[PDB]
Amino acid sequence: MSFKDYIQERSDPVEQGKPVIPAAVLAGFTGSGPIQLWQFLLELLSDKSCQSFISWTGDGWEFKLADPDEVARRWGKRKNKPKMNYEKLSRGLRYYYDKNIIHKTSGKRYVYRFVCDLQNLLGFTPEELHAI
DNA sequence: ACCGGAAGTG
DNA sequence: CACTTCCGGT
Repeated sequence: MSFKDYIQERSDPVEQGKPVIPAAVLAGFTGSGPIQLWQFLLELLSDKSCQSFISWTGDGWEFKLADPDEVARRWGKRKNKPKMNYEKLSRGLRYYYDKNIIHKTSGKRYVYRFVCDLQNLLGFTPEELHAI
């Protein structure tokens, strides 16, 4: 059962102004518990009003933190960690490397790649998601 | 910027 | 476990 299948259970599978993949729902789906960093990044990447500071690149699930500081600010906010910065947030991303959640794109600045089979998990292909 | 150990929070 | 905080090194 994908996430796309999961959201059908909601009264509003996609609320008007809200993102397509809220981290809370995704946490509820995965059953992880509190919001995780890789889930928060998807929420922003599925939010049109966040395109400016974070956005998908061309191929697959590669994304770029255009403005790392604004991402780290919203991450601190969501986590109630006032002193959050990219230096610490990115250290959270490096812990995903050996866990195969996210990987660093070698050579590109602030560019990362989801590597946890998002096609199967979300139910959306890269192209289908990147339409919205 | 990016890395990954160490240790602390919860 | 999942970071958060800090660090010397690349």
